[PDB]
Amino acid sequence: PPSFAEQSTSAEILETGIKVVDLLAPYARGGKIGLFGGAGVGKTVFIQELINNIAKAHGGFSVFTGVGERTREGNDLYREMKETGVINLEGESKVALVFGQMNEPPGARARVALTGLTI
Amino acid sequence: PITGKVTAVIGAIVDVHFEQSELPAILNALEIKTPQGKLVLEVAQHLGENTVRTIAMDGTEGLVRGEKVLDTGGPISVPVGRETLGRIINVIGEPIDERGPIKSKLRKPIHADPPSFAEQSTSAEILETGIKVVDLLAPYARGGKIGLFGGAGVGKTVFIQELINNIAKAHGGFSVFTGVGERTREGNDLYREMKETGVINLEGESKVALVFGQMNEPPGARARVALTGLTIAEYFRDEEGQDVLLFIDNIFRFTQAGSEVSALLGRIPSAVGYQPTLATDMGLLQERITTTKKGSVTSVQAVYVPADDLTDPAPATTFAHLDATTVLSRGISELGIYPAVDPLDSKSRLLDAAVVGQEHYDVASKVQETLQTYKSLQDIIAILGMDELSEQDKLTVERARKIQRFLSQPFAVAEVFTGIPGKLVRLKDTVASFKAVLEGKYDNIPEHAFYMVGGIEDVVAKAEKLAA
Amino acid sequence: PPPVRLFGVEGTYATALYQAAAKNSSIDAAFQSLQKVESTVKKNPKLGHLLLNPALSLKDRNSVIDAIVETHKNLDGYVVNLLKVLSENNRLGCFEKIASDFGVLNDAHNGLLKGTVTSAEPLDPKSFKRIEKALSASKLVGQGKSLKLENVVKPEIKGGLIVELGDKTVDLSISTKIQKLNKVLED
Amino acid sequence: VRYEASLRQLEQRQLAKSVISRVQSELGNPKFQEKVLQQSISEIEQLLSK
Amino acid sequence: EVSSILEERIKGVSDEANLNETGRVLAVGDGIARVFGLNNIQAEELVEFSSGVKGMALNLEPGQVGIVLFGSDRLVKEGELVKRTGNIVDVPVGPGLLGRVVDALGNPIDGKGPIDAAGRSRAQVKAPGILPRRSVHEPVQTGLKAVDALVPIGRGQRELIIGDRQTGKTAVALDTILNQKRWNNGSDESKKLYCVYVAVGQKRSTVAQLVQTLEQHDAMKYSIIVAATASEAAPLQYLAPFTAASIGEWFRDNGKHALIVYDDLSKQAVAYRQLSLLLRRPPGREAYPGDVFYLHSRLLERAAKLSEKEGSGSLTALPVIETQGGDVSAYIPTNVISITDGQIFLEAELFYKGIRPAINVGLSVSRVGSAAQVKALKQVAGSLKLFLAQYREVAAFAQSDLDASTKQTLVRGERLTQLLKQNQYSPLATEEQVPLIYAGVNGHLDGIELSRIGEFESSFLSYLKSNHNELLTEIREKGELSKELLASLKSATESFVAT
Amino acid sequence: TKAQPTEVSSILEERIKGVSDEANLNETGRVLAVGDGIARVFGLNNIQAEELVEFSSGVKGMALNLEPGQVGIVLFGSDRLVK
Amino acid sequence: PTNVISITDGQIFLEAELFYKGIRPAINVGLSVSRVGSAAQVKALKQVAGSLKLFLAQYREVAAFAQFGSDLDASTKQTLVRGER
Repeated sequence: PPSFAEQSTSAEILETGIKVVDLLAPYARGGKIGLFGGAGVGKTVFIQELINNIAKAHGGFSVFTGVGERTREGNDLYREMKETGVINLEGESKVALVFGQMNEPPGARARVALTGLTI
Repeated sequence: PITGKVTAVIGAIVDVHFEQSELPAILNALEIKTPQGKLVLEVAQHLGENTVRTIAMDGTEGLVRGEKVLDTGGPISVPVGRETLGRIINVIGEPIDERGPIKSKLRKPIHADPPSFAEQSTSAEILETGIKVVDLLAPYARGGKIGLFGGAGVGKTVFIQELINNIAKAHGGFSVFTGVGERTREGNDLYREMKETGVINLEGESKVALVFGQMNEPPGARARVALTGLTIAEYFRDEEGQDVLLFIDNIFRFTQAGSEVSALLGRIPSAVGYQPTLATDMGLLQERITTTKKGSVTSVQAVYVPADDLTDPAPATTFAHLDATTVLSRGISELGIYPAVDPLDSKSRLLDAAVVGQEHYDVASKVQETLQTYKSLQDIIAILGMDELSEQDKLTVERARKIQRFLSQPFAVAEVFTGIPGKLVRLKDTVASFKAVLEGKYDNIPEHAFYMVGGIEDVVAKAEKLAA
Repeated sequence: PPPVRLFGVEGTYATALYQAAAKNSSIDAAFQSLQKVESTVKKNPKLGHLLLNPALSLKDRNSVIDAIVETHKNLDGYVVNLLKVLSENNRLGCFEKIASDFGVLNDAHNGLLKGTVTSAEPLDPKSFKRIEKALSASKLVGQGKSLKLENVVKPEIKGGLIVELGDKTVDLSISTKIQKLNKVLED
Repeated sequence: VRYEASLRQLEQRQLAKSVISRVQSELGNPKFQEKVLQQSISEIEQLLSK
Repeated sequence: EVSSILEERIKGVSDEANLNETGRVLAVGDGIARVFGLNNIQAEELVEFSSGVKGMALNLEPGQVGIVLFGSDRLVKEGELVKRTGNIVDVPVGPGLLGRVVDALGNPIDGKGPIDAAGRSRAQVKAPGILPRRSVHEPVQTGLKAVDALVPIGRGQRELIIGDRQTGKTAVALDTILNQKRWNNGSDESKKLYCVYVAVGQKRSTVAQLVQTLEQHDAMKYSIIVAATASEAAPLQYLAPFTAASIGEWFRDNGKHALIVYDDLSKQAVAYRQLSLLLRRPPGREAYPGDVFYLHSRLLERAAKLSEKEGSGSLTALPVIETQGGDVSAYIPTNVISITDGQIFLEAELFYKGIRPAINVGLSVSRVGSAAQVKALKQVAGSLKLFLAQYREVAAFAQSDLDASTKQTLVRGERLTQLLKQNQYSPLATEEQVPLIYAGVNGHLDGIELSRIGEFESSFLSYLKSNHNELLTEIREKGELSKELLASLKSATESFVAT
Repeated sequence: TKAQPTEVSSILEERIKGVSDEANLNETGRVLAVGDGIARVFGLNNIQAEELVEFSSGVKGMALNLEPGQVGIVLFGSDRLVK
Repeated sequence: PTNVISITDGQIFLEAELFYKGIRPAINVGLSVSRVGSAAQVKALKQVAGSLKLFLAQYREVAAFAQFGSDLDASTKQTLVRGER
């Protein structure tokens, strides 16, 4: 991880384009946003919206990493982001995918996170 | 010369391998002479093949495996005498008062065993006290253990101070204030205050001897401070015939210290993370605290709640030994009562008609009922109205409030604090006073005349002074 | 006490048997003859490969005595009792282990020492002798104690040298020095 | 002042990677061979001081 | 440039000698290397690997000596030469750490090169004795009116700042440091408190914010930040306040004063737990080690106001404890509460209700009392404690159509409540704490509507400067409000209040 | 391996010399590691189960765990006394 | 259960108290979820049960205050009455 001296810290403001989010807890670029929530409270859906809005809006890249998520959800996400065109199988994508699933032994579930981080 | 080279230092559990011939007995004391300080290790096992497993009293840092050890051959032996009175002594038995080498006469091993069934006194006697509240509602028992309740600085220091003065008057006794889980900052205050209150006079005489066992000191030395103090006390009891009173600070840290040492020793901690050998450690300590024919060590011990869980094994184990409980309340101190003792939570196991006196019991029961009814009455006296409730009901409130004020004793140690001269009122004189108040032959005497007085005779005078 | 404490896990009981061989002091020569018994075990290894095979009980102990009957008696009654003990503890996988350890104790009593000068590459024989000499001309070999200095090849242990003997080394390798140089020029 | 410090840090890392280049050069050379002899004699002097 | 000099310096290190002891790793797993050798090693000694990683040697066992690594296992592997430093863990101590951010080892992570360290002293050294301490008599001011008056703080003292997680927990602490910048400027070297913030398991970003704030308020020039960051190893985290304490002893022993803020021992506890479990040392209540109590008590006994034979100096400490939903029943809170004298219990509901500082002073106490309170401030704040107490109690009588008397209390209380607000990172001088409290005490702010309270404060202060900044200075220097000062003040307050 | 009198080097050393229990220690024991209020005795092979043993230290114990080659007595008596 | 709950796409929590309350079987749909949802639901049935959920959700809150026995405001009792049925 980058050392204390490697840190360069200031906070830019992300705009989610979701009014509640923006006003009552604006997101920040460089931040560590945390989507605490219950099971399938549109947890996936919220992320999908963020990708839909922010990812296209910003010029930057993203890496979407799914740590131990279902292959049903996986097939939907792949298709869904092919549909939103954020992933295009000919032509660029402002996101990358690293799809890690829960059937894979726990050891692989641990270092799928590290894999995504390196990208 | 019994010597061995250190063959482990895993934690503070140091295995020493001694040159083959010397068989250490368990509970021996080893001294590893170190350049910086000395190190006292206490043999807590024989691991066999002339090896031990020991615990440490002092930190084991920088130790090199193979350092020569010298085995004293038995438990640490601490000097005793009236010489040792008024000296702050560490666990080792060496001055930390910095007043130079304490005059040793005889020294005696810190471990000792509870006096035999024969040596135990078959009849429990009552230790007289100068505090009237103590003498009615929780009269100290000679030999007995009185477990202090209340929080830090609710008047605790002043309560303890009063007792040191009283014990000297009452019997001629001495004391040893042993502080377990003692904050050294708090300790400084106690020492300066005790010097000031003359229970210690470094130039003069000192009733109390101090043994302070700081929290920064290792758990092993935390566990052994109590045994050390008790040995000193026993010299007074057995060998000076004295009735003495030995204060302990937190027994919470007796448990905590014992717990750590057990777990390190590999003895599986029992529930609520407490030592398996919990009971026996209290058993030895609190059966060494007893009335022998010679003398009696009475101990006032301080009990600090573990997490308000009295259901925890360690408070229960303590409570089994105790003969009295004194339950201080800052609310009570706020009603201006010094002593600060909450009377309705002031209770002793000895209070029985036979034990404390038939009169004393009858007086006690009535005084308890009077106050009890007063408290309850004061609830609805307030709500419904004083005069909107019976003449009888406010009579009880009045009689009670005269008792409440009569509790207030501006005693000698706190003479400075109250201003008013010390009032040392004996147990016999306390019973006499409550009888008159019970027979209400002084319900024509103001409540603020019964405020801050000694015995019954005294508050005749205070009523006079208010008028005059 | 035996010269040098092994710490003695299992085989250390046999090291205490080597102390008993000093006590009934013909057991010092018994350590030479027990080295001959280890040589018999070195002829053994087809049977030694079977001997790592578990489950020989009282019949295993009798079979071990049959191998002992093939033997001439190196290590004597202490060695026979060790054969019974090892049989009783049922392990051939700490059979040679005891042998190696007894060897260490034996050659400690003899006073022989073992050093090594691991380097990136092989070193001159002139170099070998000069360091053995040096060690004798230092307190490390105080003289009264022998040395078997073995240069080892380990290019992973980068350029320069590391001398090892006792718990005492001089490491004038390249890697450590380069490390230090780098660190300070990143400071 | 800020740029002065930044320029110093940049110089230090430039000379850091050039140091790496010297390390790679030394380990090929039969200075790699000749300095083993030097360490041998250096250790001779050192160990004789014991 | 500097580089030509630096390379020459390194070139000047080339001496080498026979290493007395060495070890070779037998096996390394779980950061518990078990090293074969190191026969005559000192206990808890600092050990240097071939990887150069540092460790201490908690277990000396006859067969193997189980070093605990202070760093990564990634670069550590079997059969690794472990040179034996022969020096028990010690950290550089000296006046060099002033205005310097260093990692735990004592290496500058602000990269301000070598530390001016006049000694390296061992990490743990035992607490000053009974006679080496004397009673507190030196206030310390946080520049927060409520804290200075309601919870009077002195020097020597140890008091918790126990409250809910990252509710600007660090912010409450940081405010004290900023007010201490004022005192520090002062030439009296007992008023030169060389503050130390001990960042324990705090992300480098979080400490980056702190660093910049410190630079902004120019507080870097007495600051020391011992940094054990979130990623940094749990052994470093464990020893981090202990290591820090030794630095503090150097100032204290030198007769100076200083303030050490341990933030947060709750995570320190977790690190010791992690370590203990990894050493397979048994769990205890609330799955925390049982000698966690012993650990904490050792640390906290190094904050002490030393006897004058042992020099006036002191170390003051203010440990920060992070509450898991205000559960002070938790084992680590209960223990600390007993050891320390005072607690400050920041009330989260108040925080949520936007009261910054957020404290309930029903649950804050100080047992170092008014020998740590300014005499002037004592006079005008017996009343303050009582009024706010009443405001609290009579709160529920407003939650009903009830007596004028209650309503009088409520107004007096509300204005006071509003007054003790203060936007964080604004400290205040005691000579301006006292006037504001005087006005409120006298209920002269009752008339002033809530919106105009904020405006009033600064205006009153500027008014005091224009009319009589002599009065402010006089208050400061007397340290006691004279009859004459209360006289002049009563007149002055009235005149300002009138306008 | 597991604690056995072969692990116990002094017991082992007598065996490897040749000498053993020789029935003396099939009816008497000798104490080894004593402390934590348990003692580990070598021998006593004719011991009855839950017998009373008397230690030569004026301590008596009840045999609790009859284990191969060793008996672990439990002390009706204090540790200080026994060695 | 925790491990499984994470794995699964739904929970179909049942409540014992509601079993006794007379739904037999009784399904407590407070802790029952189907993340997959109404793409696996018939279009007709999606339409009809559209506000079935809303009414029930309102009923749960309304019912909770309502047990007191007081004569609540009529709007809340519109919910209460509908919800019971």
